[PDB]
Amino acid sequence: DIVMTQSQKFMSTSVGDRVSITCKASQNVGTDVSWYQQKPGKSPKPLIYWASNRFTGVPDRFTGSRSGTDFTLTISNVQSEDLADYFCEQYSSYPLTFGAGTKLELKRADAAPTVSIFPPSSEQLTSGGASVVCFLNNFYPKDINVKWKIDGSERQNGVLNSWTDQDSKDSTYSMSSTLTLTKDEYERHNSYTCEATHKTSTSPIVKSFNRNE
Amino acid sequence: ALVRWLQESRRSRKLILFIVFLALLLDNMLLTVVVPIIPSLNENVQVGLLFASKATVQLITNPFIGLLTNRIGYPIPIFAGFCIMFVSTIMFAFSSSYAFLLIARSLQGIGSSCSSVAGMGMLASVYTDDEERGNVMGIALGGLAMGVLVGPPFGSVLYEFVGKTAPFLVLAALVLLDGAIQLFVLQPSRVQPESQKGTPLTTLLKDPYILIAAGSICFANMGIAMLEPALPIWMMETMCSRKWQLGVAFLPASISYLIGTNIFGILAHKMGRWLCALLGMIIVGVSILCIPFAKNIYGLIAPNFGVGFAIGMVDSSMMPIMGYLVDLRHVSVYGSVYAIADVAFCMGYAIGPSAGGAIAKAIGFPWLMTIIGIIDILFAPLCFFLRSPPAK
Amino acid sequence: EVKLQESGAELVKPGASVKLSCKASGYTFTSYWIDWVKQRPGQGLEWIGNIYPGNSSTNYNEKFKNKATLTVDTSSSTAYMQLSSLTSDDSAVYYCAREDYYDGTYVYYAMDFWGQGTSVTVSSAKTTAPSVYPLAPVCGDTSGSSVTLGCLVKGYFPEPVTLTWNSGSLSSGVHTFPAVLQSDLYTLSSSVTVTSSTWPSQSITCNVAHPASSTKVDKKIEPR
Ligand SMILES: NCCc1ccc(O)c(O)c1
Repeated sequence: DIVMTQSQKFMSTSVGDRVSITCKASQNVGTDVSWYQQKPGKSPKPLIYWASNRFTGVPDRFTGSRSGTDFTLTISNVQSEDLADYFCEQYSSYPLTFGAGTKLELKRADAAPTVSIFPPSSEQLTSGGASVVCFLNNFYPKDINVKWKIDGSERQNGVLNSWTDQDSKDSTYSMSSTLTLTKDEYERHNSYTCEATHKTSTSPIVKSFNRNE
Repeated sequence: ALVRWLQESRRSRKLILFIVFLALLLDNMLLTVVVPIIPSLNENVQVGLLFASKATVQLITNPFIGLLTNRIGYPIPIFAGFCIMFVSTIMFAFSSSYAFLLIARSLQGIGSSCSSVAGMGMLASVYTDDEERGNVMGIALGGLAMGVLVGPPFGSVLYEFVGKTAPFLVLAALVLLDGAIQLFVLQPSRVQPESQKGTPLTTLLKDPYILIAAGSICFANMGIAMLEPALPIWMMETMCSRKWQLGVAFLPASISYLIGTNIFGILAHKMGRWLCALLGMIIVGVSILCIPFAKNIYGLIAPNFGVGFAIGMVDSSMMPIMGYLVDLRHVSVYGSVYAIADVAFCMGYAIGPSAGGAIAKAIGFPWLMTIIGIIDILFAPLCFFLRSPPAK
Repeated sequence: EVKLQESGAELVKPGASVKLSCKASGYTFTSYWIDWVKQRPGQGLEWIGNIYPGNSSTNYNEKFKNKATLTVDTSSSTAYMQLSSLTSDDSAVYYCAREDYYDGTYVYYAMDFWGQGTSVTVSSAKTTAPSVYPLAPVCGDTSGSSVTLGCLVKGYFPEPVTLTWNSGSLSSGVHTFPAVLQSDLYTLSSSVTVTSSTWPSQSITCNVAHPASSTKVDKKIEPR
């Protein structure tokens, strides 16, 4: 099969700049490549057909080019409605293969995450379950790391992580990490800690509490 | 192939190239089969008019088809050229007078103009990449060589082994098959005017960089057009060669064209189309100059090879450059820019036999060859201006 | 207007077949090819197959020969794809698209119209009512800059759950995180950030409503 390698999964741009997305073929697909754009809450729509021709209704900002087995989609003047997913297909030889999409995101100043820790509620304890929650809010660099500690234990089981997409108003991210333990296990230990490692600060941000509180 | 492959596949753009190649091949086969059968006011006037009718009518009808493609689209003219070619083949099969032969030649000219202009414009429109456009245009141009190489033996074999009308009937059947293939790729029933109006033909004819390529093609093809009929007369007069030697002497000039048009469509983009055309013109000039220095049949093998090879080089280099120039400096509409190329091809075939015969009778074959070679060599430096034309 | 409509979502037990529909309107159905494609979350698109409603001739990816079967009902202009012996790997979004010809020809150039996907989930769980827990700040920690709150939703299998704060009164600093499936049960959490003086004086309530199993629980977050 012909593998269409699309290099970068996420790309950060600014309104008014120029962006280029690359898609590399594997077995010399000759101008049999199409580009599609999928908006966050819609189905995909074609942009470029035959690797160089612009679909009807597409603005003049989008253009396509080919140099050997490399195909490039260029947006000269990025606007607020150009933030979406873009992917390439080849139909030179069956089966059809699609490149992994590329998502456009805004850029902004780096922001240190705000860290909050919440012990299990009384209602959950009365039901025999314990859950400790850690919220990491309002940080721009998407890459963040979280780590749980119980008297210096470095636990990896029961950790459930959820990530938010980029904020529309602020262009910042958030994450939630939940540690689920049985009531008997929760009652045995004393100190709990959630620490976040981020690009902004080399020293991780720690939020800890004690069961005796 | 198998019906399974036909019914389960995405129709690629290669089917359009196949249609163009097949149409051009059949056109040239029909053009070449008739020539041995033509002898069957003044007879000198009649024969010359019958020989020049097809080229003259095609030359006259090229610009009208060029404008028609913009007004309504390519597929309808392609299908019309098909129908006219089939009717011309039938008329050739079932005629014995002279006026009917003249009408058949004129109809073949109209159909050839439609097919060539519409097909080349369609290929340029669907292949906007320079490298791929050059490749597909070289492949399509190989059809002329294939037709002019296959026509004579086909007609000669079918003439005496079956009957007089057998080659024309078989060619009409092949035409019907070609149309059956065409009907599965196009929709010749709807009018699809182009989105943008192309530049006027008068504006294009005032562009120096288009005139240079058109003159390159015209001056290159005129040499072969004037050499093809004149060579057998000189060979019979001087070498006292037999009947088959007349036929086989010009075989390398067609085989080498077939090779060159296919191979150089790729190499032209890599080596520079202007340089390819310049070298092709120089080689045509040198080979045509060297042609009248041969005393035997063996002396005509290498110069004919060079002539065909370099003519193929020139054609395959200067065919996509028309579309490139109209994209670079004008509106990207290819209907009316390839009419100029077709007129450049047809001028030499229109005025080849008559002018060649007149000059050969006036001063002689060697002087005619020297004139052609000098003209080509002198025109060759003009291709330097196509290396970097100013943009829009 | 050309329109390909698909079912919103499908729930299927493991080791069971599912039939996805794609209804076409606004054009002659039997004249254009229909393409079925698969998108697994966090991964690229995968082509499943082609079908031509006129001749009913199919093209299959060799990876999907056994899994997928494409059929067409031309009386109602519908395209069906059947998936057999489903496993947890088949949880994805399935897209139905139409191929368009270049003007005046029959050559393919793009898939101009796509239908909205169908979210197929392969889980053996049954409908369960969610459990909501109020998350109050740690004892003490009376920071004057701001205070953050939250409510935890745990144990509901059907995906759609709507969470609101004071019936939509608070929407400025509210963060709601996507639900994630673990042990065949979903988990949801949300946080709201308010001023330090607001929370002790003004009540904050987390509102959770489960459509599949009718349940509306209002929990008041209170100081520990
Ligand atoms: N442009 C076609 C030039 C050409 C090439 C070979 C031939 O045999 C011939 O008669 C003419």
